[PDB]
Amino acid sequence: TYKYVNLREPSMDMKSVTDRAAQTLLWTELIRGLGMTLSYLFREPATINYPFEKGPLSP
Amino acid sequence: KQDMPPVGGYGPIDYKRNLPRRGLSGYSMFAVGIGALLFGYWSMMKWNRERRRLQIEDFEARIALMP
Repeated sequence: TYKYVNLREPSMDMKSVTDRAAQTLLWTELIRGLGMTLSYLFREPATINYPFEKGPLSP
Repeated sequence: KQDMPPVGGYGPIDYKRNLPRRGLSGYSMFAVGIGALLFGYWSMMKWNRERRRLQIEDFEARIALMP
């Protein structure tokens, strides 16, 4: 069937521009999003120590 | 006879796409910016004027001697 993605007209009123004005000017974007999704560093590194450890196979 | 298809136990996982964790929007921002900015200016005039008081004190010792 259908789906129309990335197809949405803007708000264009008094208050909702302040959500798009604080975004560009003071960067509430790009740090709450992209500075937190990188860190996300505390997870365990899934590395195989190849001369000692070995991975799975199949019969 | 030992084939796969299980009787039950299913989800699924979503095809959904959403994480609107906002986030102090809509005039709540620009409010913590301005007040903390003038707070830094409020920290002035109690230090520069205070150092200005010591600045005349520093020049005082120069003028009192030197005859």
